[PDB]
Amino acid sequence: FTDYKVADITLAAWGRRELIIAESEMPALMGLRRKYAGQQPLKGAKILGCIHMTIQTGVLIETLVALGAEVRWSSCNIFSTQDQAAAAIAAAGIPVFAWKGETEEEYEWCIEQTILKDGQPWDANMVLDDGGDLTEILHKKYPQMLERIHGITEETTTGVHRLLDMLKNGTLKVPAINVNDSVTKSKNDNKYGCRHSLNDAIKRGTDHLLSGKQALVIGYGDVGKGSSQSLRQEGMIVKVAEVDPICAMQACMDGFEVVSPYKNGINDGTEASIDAALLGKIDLIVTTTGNVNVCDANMLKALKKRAVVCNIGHFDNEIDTAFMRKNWAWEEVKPQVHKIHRTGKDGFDAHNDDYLILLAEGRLVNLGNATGHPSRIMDGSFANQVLAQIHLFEQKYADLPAAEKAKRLSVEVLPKKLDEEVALEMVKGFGGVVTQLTPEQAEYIGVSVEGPFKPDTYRY
Amino acid sequence: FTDYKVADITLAAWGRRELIIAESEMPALMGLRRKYAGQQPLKGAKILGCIHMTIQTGVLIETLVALGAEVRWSSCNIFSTQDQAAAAIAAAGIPVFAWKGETEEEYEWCIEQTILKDGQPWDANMVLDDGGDLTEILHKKYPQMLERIHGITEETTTGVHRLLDMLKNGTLKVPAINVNDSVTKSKNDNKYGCRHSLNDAIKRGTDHLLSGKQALVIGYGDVGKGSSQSLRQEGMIVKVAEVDPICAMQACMDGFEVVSPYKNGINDGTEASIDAALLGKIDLIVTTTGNVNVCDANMLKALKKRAVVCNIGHFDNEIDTAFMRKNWAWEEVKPQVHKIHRTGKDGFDAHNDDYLILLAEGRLVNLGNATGHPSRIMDGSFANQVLAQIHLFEQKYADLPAAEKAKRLSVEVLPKKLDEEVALEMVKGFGGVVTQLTPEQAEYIGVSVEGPFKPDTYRY
Amino acid sequence: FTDYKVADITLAAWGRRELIIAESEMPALMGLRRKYAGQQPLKGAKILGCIHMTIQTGVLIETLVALGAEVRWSSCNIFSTQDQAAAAIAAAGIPVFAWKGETEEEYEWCIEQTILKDGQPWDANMVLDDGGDLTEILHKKYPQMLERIHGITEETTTGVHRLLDMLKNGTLKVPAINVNDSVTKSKNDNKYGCRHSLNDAIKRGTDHLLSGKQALVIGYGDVGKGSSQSLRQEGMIVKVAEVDPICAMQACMDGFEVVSPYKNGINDGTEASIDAALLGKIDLIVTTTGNVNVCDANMLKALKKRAVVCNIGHFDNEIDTAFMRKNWAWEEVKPQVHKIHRTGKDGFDAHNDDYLILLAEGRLVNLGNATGHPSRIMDGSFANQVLAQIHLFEQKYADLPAAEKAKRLSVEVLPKKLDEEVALEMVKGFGGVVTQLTPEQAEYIGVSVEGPFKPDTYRY
Amino acid sequence: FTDYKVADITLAAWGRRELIIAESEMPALMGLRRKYAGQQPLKGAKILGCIHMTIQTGVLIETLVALGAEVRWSSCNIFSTQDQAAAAIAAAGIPVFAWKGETEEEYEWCIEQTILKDGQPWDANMVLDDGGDLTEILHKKYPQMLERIHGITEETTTGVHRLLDMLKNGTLKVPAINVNDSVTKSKNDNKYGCRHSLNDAIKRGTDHLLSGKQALVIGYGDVGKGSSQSLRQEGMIVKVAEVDPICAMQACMDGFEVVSPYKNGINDGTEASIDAALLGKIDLIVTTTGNVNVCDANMLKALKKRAVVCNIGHFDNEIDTAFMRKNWAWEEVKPQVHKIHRTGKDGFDAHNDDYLILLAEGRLVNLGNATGHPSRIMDGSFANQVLAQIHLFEQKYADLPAAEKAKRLSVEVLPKKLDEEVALEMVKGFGGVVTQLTPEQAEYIGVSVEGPFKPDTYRY
Ligand SMILES: NC(=O)c1ccc[n+]([C@@H]2O[C@H](COP(=O)([O-])OP(=O)(O)OC[C@H]3O[C@@H](n4cnc5c(N)ncnc54)[C@H](O)[C@@H]3O)[C@@H](O)[C@H]2O)c1
Ligand SMILES: NC(=O)c1ccc[n+]([C@@H]2O[C@H](COP(=O)([O-])OP(=O)(O)OC[C@H]3O[C@@H](n4cnc5c(N)ncnc54)[C@H](O)[C@@H]3O)[C@@H](O)[C@H]2O)c1
Ligand SMILES: NC(=O)c1ccc[n+]([C@@H]2O[C@H](COP(=O)([O-])OP(=O)(O)OC[C@H]3O[C@@H](n4cnc5c(N)ncnc54)[C@H](O)[C@@H]3O)[C@@H](O)[C@H]2O)c1
Ligand SMILES: NC(=O)c1ccc[n+]([C@@H]2O[C@H](COP(=O)([O-])OP(=O)(O)OC[C@H]3O[C@@H](n4cnc5c(N)ncnc54)[C@H](O)[C@@H]3O)[C@@H](O)[C@H]2O)c1
Ligand SMILES: Nc1ncnc2c1ncn2[C@@H]1O[C@H](CO)[C@@H](O)[C@H]1O
Ligand SMILES: [K+]
Ligand SMILES: [K+]
Ligand SMILES: [K+]
Ligand SMILES: [K+]
Repeated sequence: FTDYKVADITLAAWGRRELIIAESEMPALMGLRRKYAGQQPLKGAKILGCIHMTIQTGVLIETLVALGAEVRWSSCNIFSTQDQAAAAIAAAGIPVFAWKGETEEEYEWCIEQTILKDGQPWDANMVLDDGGDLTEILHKKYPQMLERIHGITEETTTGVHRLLDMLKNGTLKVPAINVNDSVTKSKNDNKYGCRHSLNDAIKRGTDHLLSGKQALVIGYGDVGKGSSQSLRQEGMIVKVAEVDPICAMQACMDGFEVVSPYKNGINDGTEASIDAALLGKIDLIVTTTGNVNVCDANMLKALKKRAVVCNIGHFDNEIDTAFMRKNWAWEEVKPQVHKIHRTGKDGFDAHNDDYLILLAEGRLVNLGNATGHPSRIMDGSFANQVLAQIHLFEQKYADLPAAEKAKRLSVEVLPKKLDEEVALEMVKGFGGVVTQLTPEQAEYIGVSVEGPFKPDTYRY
Repeated sequence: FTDYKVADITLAAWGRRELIIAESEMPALMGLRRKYAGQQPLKGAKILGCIHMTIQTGVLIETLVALGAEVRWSSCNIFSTQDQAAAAIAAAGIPVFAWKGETEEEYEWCIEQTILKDGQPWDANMVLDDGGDLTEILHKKYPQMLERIHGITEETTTGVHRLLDMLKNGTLKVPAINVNDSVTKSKNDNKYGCRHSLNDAIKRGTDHLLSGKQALVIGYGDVGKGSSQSLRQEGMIVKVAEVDPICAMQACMDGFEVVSPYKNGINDGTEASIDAALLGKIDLIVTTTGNVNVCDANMLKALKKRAVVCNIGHFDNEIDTAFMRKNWAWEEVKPQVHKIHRTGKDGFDAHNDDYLILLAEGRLVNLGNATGHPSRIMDGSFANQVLAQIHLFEQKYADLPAAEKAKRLSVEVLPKKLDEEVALEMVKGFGGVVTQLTPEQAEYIGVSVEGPFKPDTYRY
Repeated sequence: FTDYKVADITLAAWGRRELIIAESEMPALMGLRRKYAGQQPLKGAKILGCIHMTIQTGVLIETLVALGAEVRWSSCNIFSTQDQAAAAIAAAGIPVFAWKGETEEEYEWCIEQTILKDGQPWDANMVLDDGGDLTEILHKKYPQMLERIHGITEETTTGVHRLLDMLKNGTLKVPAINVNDSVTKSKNDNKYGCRHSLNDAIKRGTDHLLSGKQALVIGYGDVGKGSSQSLRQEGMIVKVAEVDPICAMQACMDGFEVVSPYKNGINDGTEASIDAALLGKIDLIVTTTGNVNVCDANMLKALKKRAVVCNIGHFDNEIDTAFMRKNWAWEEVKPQVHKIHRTGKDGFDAHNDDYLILLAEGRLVNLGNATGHPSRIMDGSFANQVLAQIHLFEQKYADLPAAEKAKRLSVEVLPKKLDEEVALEMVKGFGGVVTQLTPEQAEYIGVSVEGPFKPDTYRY
Repeated sequence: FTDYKVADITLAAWGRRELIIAESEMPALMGLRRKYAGQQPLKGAKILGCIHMTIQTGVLIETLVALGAEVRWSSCNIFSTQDQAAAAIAAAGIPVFAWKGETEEEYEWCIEQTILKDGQPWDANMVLDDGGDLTEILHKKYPQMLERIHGITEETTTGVHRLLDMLKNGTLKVPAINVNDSVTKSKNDNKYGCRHSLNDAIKRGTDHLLSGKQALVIGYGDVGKGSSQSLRQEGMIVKVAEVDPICAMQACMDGFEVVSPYKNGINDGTEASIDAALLGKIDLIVTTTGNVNVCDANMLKALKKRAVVCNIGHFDNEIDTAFMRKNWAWEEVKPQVHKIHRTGKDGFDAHNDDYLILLAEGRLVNLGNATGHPSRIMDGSFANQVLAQIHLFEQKYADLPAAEKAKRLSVEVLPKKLDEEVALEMVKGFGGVVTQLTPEQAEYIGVSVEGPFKPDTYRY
């Protein structure tokens, strides 16, 4: 077996030890493996996967394989691979093209190695994506391959936005499931995973005390809520920026001061518009938005000396790293930790006081400087991914006639009953005990004893 | 002016001082007062109101009056009235029938004084309700009055369930707005209001240290989330019960142990099914469900000696108080605090060790033993109520032809843009500054610079 | 029985109900009652007591009486009495001169009624004091009575400072025990009691949401630590001022921003020295210092409109209330809540926006606007008070010859073994289980299996 | 230069980058460097140092060198060295014998390389020690070298106990400073350092979600307080064991359940004495005691399957690792992470469910699996170490006559004024501003405007 590319195949035994521990932390996902093993619901499935090649993704891959799938795998970020996970999957005879510290060229080459087998399009029929890079490449460069693909299961908020844009423009060629918007994904992974992994990544990259220090979190969606808690629980003094007044109201009620980097919130492109007093007091800035240039050049110029800058949103463009690359000298501390010298770019003084510390070159910090979300949280996301793969593979959209395709070409979420069954396995993994409604109580609140327990309008 | 009934009209000046303070804590609601004063959008409105007669409800009433409405008011709970608020509203010439410590008979007589003026149905044309008692009485006993009513605005989760039941059975006679499911209501009032007011009510009723003690919260919806935080932030060791595995998963991730009062979560009706060891360690139980008999007789028999029992869901039936009234002696400590002697009901021993403390006789504890939610939280709920009253009054359903009525007979929520505008006034009240998107950024995430910023599917 | 003065003797049954509940919350103090009942160690003791006449003080009084003492009692603050507690003690035939809302003249008259019986010095032989007012009056006005007094047991940090000043000046006439510096007092009452009771008092006085709002706590000793936590756990954004850099370092490490009301911390008596930007953002200021004028006139002029001002240190002088009384109009909201109108003092405009809210006229806010510390916390302080009364009464200093007096004239703390026995009863009251050292382990760390477990230098 | 032994000298540039960052996080220590550089107070000092060879210890070493000292250095733990810190110090021409993952034999050889230069006792005259191993070796094996040594500065609680034992037995040969009991050490490092570094080490070793899981912390001294907070802030359900009822009372008031591993707290030596139900629910145990066998064989047999076991007290003996090595198979996951298979010791099944995870082989987990405490915390400890080295070196005990020695042979702490000056530089490093007392205020509380601000009896 040679159909792979990883950093070091000799890490496979370490990877396999970690996979065995992870299996014990992922009861929803291992429950699906155990339930659906007999039935082989993914027999015949040929899955192109593009998602962070971590130990958790390993347990997802081997679940899909155990249910009958074949896969070809790549990471959706240049720094998110755990090399021992990539090695364990390669050593199991699974095609994977992933290492930590890819270049942009190696990243694209790795996605192309999943799409192509022996130099020709693989007989793919399913797509599992995180952030939409693989989905975009298939639509733009391999439209013939999409004729035989039954669906896309999309992990993250940014990738779902890209799918919905394609659906509105009539360019989406196969149906998708929005896995992000299961409650056991969005209100589990996006929030609690960032609570666990943001402070973890800053401590591994810098070993900085956080207690006592001033943080600014840009955004207060699911990731900004979990990020703000990651920092506040360590004793940081956390300020929150938002454009959405409903998310800002939650931040105030959660005990955060809501501030804007710009005077009166107005970003009119000038240095004069920067709240220099506020940014001059900030020791850490974290972007959580999925948006573009929310930590801009003028903010970076105004930050306190030796402030840490990082991004936990899907793509680097949240921070104006291109400005920093043009203007300022980069001194590498160790991989995924750079001192950015604001003195200029004509080399640097090792003793200069005027620098920022950038983590993961502005790429997803939790995965770049630590290991991303823990197994027990990713259990929820990846149980949903498996149920979504089963649903779209069983629906066989590619085999429908043209007029039947038209009725099914949609971006859909999984039913609440499945979201509840995932949650129940998660709860039992903590040793939680869920109460069973009496018939009197089920009748009183108007639900089945078996659920679903809430209307689809319920926000949790 | 004599068209009122309150405890003590001489409390009116104290009530008016508190209303003036509350106005300064309710910028969304006082913003609507200022915006809509010129236009008099509620000129001709005749509103039957049934909601806790607090200082916050006072500011809501005088906002509706300032926009042109006439009202007739009662409380929706026997113990929720603040007698100084009732007095200040009566002293202003507004018809209100409310006092703290009504009997069930006085509670019904107070609703009937709103419905009847000078012994004849009032010419009502709008309904503002909290929990659905007024709505039920109009549908069952005054169907002719609903012919002239343009709509119902319903405050709370339990009242919305009752409206939806009426809509499914085709017994609902007028359209309604679900005010509960604005984000600036459900994920503000229901959660953060209970965070503020639950520990406040237990302290006023008992003056018990909570730190170090064991609590069981039954439910982890919006109210159980806020209630569990109210107790945990004071240092209680909080356990959470749930029937909904998604809410139970959130409890686990929020750092609570999830337990059932029943062995393996199965209530078989018998004493054998009670987890006696768990209930024997609990010092406080709080029901938050909107359901029936979630703290049942067998649980009450098993609780630790001198445990506190209370309910913060809409109706008393959450706790089996009827069992306690049939079997056990009630020793009143002071109003809304009773020792329930488990020795029997043939008088009591003042020195008996074997009792429970019941707050507010099992009625809403935050309103019964304290003052409910604070003005700055109720600002959001009541800004929504005013917007909902304007919308249904302007729509004039009662004046539509039969065939036009059929298209409008619905239970609806307010548009997200209004929810956003309420939240923005709340944020500015904290001194928060919301960032304005650049045109580049608005285009990047596919929203207007003005909002709405989220899809209607977004759960916050 | 007529040898008392209280607000309303008809509250005695309510007071007695609360005392019976408090006994169940005070196991250390009720354990002493049970242990020492046979021995009557305080037979012959005649105790002048001056400490807040709360339900908790009631349980202390009746413990001293049960161990054989007679007492004459007054409160050490004009607003700290709970009238039902004072009534229950009077109705038990115990001399008490206390009500909530005394004037300064009534406060002094009440202490004088304890000192004098039937117009002549009582045959006092022991003193229990909180803050040193009674101790000062005996030294200055009744030196003959001190000839027959065996000791003083002093509750609080401010009173201990006054005793040590008298000891250094050679004016202290009888030995004292510093009850404040038991760990089961200072690191229990001073810290955790203020955590419980500060947010309790602000919510009863104002019903203000605290979440989201800016607080400034002046001080970070035991009371400032508990106060800062009281506010931070509700979601306040808390800033801390300190003069002691070691306490300030703890505040930084506990996740607070450390600020000064004065530019660069320099209080040079000018308006120019005030950090107007900082004070203009503060919604609540709490003084915790035991010092003088730490919230001064220039700070009060600079505070944000409608800010709440309160003191939880022993005496009112922490806030410059005398400035406010000279310059500004006081509008009473309700007892112990005043709007202070910064427009001037020639009456007030009920609708003026430019006011501060002062709680308890600047007197101890927890006791003034709520009920002070909870029974289960005061258990520790008052178990120490009883052990200190036993120790100094048994030592019989008044009966020593002049030369034996000289060797015993000291301010001492209770032994660590007694502090540990109090703590153990407190722990068992939570249902805590303390591990017993093996002989091997006791030998390894160099302690007895029975304790004491720490050297006297240990800070906990 | 060859007078060193490290893992990899090529890590020196990475070490030096991290030392330059650490200097910016250690203002008290770099303030002393700047203040005392002119004076060279340690000119002629020859310091044997034995303390964890981290980046923080690097900044301490180069401060001592900058003040004029020569040093010979080793780590006080086999797994605590950061090999880049060791390399940077060796590359600077400083003798250091340290690497991560020493054997017990290499650990002793490294201490011996400090004591011996070119095969003969070095002309040492000062000792800096953490835990007392170096101190014991000098007293037992190199008594002649102690004739020329002026003093010992001891970092940690366990080492101070060993010094005091030597002083009581009259075997201590040179005076010592207890650096541990500065407030800016004991109530900074021991508590907040463990808050930072315990959850950091468990995450790096296991990547386990902690939220939702059950922890037992054995001990609630400074380390158990910080450890319990490390776990609780991540959402663990934390139970605390203690032998000291005062520390147990603080645990209860801090909102922890206090439990014993043994029924009624009595370890009878037998399996029957184990609370099997409690230990069967624990997912993580952390020892923090400085004591022996506080997580014993019977507890290890009773723990829940797949529980994590770790120690953050000075020495491995807290956990019965000798029992585990005799009975059970050790499967190495990666360095400092072992699965301990409770099936027996005759090899292991890679898929066995019945194991415990042991971190750092039961040695200090924060240093063994992460990087120990952060620079900004160790700033305080190591500013004290430098002040202590200056004081004992200037006192020149070895040069005193026999009779002068007898008056100085003591274990002392640093003066409070120095503890204050360290804390003030720490506070200014957070951007904190300490208020200056007015003369009025200084007189009122009886202190100098310059401090000290507290009596030596004050516990903070
Ligand atoms: N690193 C991880 O492990 C991880 C986990 C899940 C999601 N993600 C990614 O994180 C991003 C956020 O995901 P989410 O689920 O929180 O999305 P979301 O839509 O819930 O939250 C994004 C928030 O950013 C706010 N925002 C937008 N522009 C802003 C601006 N200029 N200033 C301030 N706030 C602004 C929005 O109003 C919104 O509330 C996405 O790119 C998503 O794919 C990463
Ligand atoms: N006191 C107040 O001020 C206040 C404020 C808002 C709402 N309410 C009332 O509180 C109640 C709850 O409102 P909500 O918004 O939280 O509703 P919700 O539907 O969000 O939450 C109720 C929760 O109870 C759970 N539950 C139902 N039966 C249960 C059982 N037997 N055991 C355990 N859990 C069970 C459900 O699964 C659900 O998650 C309603 O009656 C509502 O009208 C009171
Ligand atoms: N209300 C209550 O129930 C209660 C409880 C216990 C104690 N007390 C009283 O509270 C006060 C404080 O007691 P404590 O035990 O916390 O004393 P403490 O000595 O532990 O703390 C007082 C703190 O105030 C600081 N301080 C002094 N002047 C200051 C200034 N100008 N600005 C900022 N900080 C300043 C000191 O440095 C010190 O750390 C005393 O008067 C005590 O008697 C009241
Ligand atoms: N890992 C680190 O970075 C670090 C930092 C500082 C100190 N330390 C070490 O940690 C240890 C503890 O230091 P400390 O400052 O907390 O000491 P401490 O004396 O403050 O606390 C130890 C606690 O253990 C308790 N205890 C003793 N035997 C027990 C038993 N059988 N069960 C339960 N509790 C028991 C004691 O009552 C005491 O309160 C020492 O060995 C010290 O040298 C480690
Ligand atoms: N202070 C208050 N004033 C009026 N209504 C309140 C108050 N506190 C809570 N409520 C309302 O009580 C309703 C339940 O009957 C909740 O939906 C909440 O909106
Ligand atoms: K991970
Ligand atoms: K209220
Ligand atoms: K009290
Ligand atoms: K470190």
